[PDB]
Amino acid sequence: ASAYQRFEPRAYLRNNYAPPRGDLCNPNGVGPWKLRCLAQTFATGEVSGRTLIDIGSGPTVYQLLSACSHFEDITMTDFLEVNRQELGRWLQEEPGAFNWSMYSQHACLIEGKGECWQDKERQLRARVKRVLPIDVHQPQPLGAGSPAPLPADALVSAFCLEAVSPDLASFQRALDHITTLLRPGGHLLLIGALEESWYLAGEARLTVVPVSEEEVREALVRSGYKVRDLRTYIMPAHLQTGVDDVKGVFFAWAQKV
Amino acid sequence: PDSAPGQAAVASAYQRFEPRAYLRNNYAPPRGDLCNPNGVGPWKLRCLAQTFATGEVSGRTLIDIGSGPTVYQLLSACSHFEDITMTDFLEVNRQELGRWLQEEPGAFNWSMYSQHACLIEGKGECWQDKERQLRARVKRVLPIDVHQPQPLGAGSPAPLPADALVSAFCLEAVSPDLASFQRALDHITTLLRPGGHLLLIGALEESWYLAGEARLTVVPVSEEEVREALVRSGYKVRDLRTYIMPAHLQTGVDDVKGVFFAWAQKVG
Ligand SMILES: Nc1ncnc2c1ncn2[C@@H]1O[C@H](CSCC[C@H](N)C(=O)O)[C@@H](O)[C@H]1O
Ligand SMILES: Nc1ncnc2c1ncn2[C@@H]1O[C@H](CSCC[C@H](N)C(=O)O)[C@@H](O)[C@H]1O
Repeated sequence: ASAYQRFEPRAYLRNNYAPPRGDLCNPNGVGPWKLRCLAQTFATGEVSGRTLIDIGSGPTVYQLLSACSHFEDITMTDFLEVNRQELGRWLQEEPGAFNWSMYSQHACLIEGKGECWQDKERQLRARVKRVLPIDVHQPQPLGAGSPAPLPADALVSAFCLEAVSPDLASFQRALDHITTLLRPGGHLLLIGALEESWYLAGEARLTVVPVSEEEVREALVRSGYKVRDLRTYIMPAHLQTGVDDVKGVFFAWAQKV
Repeated sequence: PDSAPGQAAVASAYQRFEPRAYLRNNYAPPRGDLCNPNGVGPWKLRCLAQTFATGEVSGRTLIDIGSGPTVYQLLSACSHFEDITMTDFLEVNRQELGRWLQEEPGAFNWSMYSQHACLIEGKGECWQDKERQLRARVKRVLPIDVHQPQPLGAGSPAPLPADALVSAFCLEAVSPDLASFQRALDHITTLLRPGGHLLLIGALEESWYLAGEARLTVVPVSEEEVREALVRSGYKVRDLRTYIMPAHLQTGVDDVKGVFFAWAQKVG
């Protein structure tokens, strides 16, 4: 796991959220797809409550753009301090922060409530109350005396679990671990790569467990989830850019029984 | 009785018009604040988008009358016309457009407007595609004087007659009085084909505005005077709506009391 110690936030953002993967203009791309799954799910009105926790946020905030308008108390997390630092730079409008505005705009476009992207960001920054350390390999991922209001009404996690797990079983356990933070009847929005085995973050090469959609489905089940929705996006050739070997992306809406 | 003097005053005044100050005064916040849907900015765009959304205003050629240094007035139009002529009396304004067309950084930044237009047209178009289409479709930027019987001049490049006209805050801003306004309206109407459409936006009951040093005179007009002039020019008025300028948007840059938007279709 020491690999994550060389993990470079800026190179990750560059490899994953700048063009071409970051070009949101084309509806057929992966960016628009991720935002679409997130927006559609919240527009249902069925994922609701007061507190939400984002698992393995890394240096990215897009995974909460549609979420922030349904949850007044949001908790962001990551294993790496550099990532938490990088998040602070955006939440605080500090210098050299990452530019997420194309995403705020597209979330506003997709949601179709006529909202200006600045209001969207304003609300997100306002509702993220804390950025906490987290280790999903631990039975209590957040630790013992966490400031985060537990249990959460809902969880989000994107491209974390499969990316921090050596194999299927470790993936399963981590899902078990985060699930304990989720209140019964609560909701989980799980996003991640399909059949991926490595990706690069500057000097770091990270190992990934290659999971399939049926494997994701079954794990959610064995964790005590009812799968409300599971969709797949197949990675087009032009977005296979040498920064990894992800074949596709899955999105899961699941509900703790 | 004799139009030259007033027209002469007008041209004289506009020699001091400062495009950057005008852009700031009218299209930068608070008026450029597109987040507040009760604001004048969102209303202008909404009037435009909804009209084009009917599918009822289309064709090949469009001419924008008195563009000045602004492009927001063409954001919803540009998907409906493949040939767009832009126009202004002042070279400096035309130079400003030229700067946006070349996509220079020195240019006024209209992307908030492009975004918002994309937002309310509701087709999920990204703003960079919106802008790229506008840039591609503007075929020319021409000098114009609406007080001339032939506003574009003799033997213009413009494809005439156009299928549609846009004109925003021009006529009233350059007409000393109502009869001048009416005449200007008559003049631009010759550039439009019968059965074609005019989208007219303008200030209501405005007598002055600032554009840097220049303090320019506007004929104050009412909604009914606008309607009558349209009828007098040979249009059917399809739509005429009004926006009242909220106090918080009255900022000492002018004395506009409200804004009007007219959708009118030339008879023939
Ligand atoms: N043992 C662990 N427990 C929880 N998160 C971990 C972890 N080891 C690494 N991580 C974090 O897992 C993330 C994988 S990539 C970041 C994903 C981000 N949410 C996005 O959607 O793009 C990195 O931020 C990494 O630092
Ligand atoms: N005699 C004339 N004929 C046509 N346009 C004129 C004119 N005299 C001045 N103008 C232009 O009328 C404009 C008024 S300002 C409105 C500009 C822009 N359409 C907007 O929507 O903000 C200025 O650009 C001015 O240069």
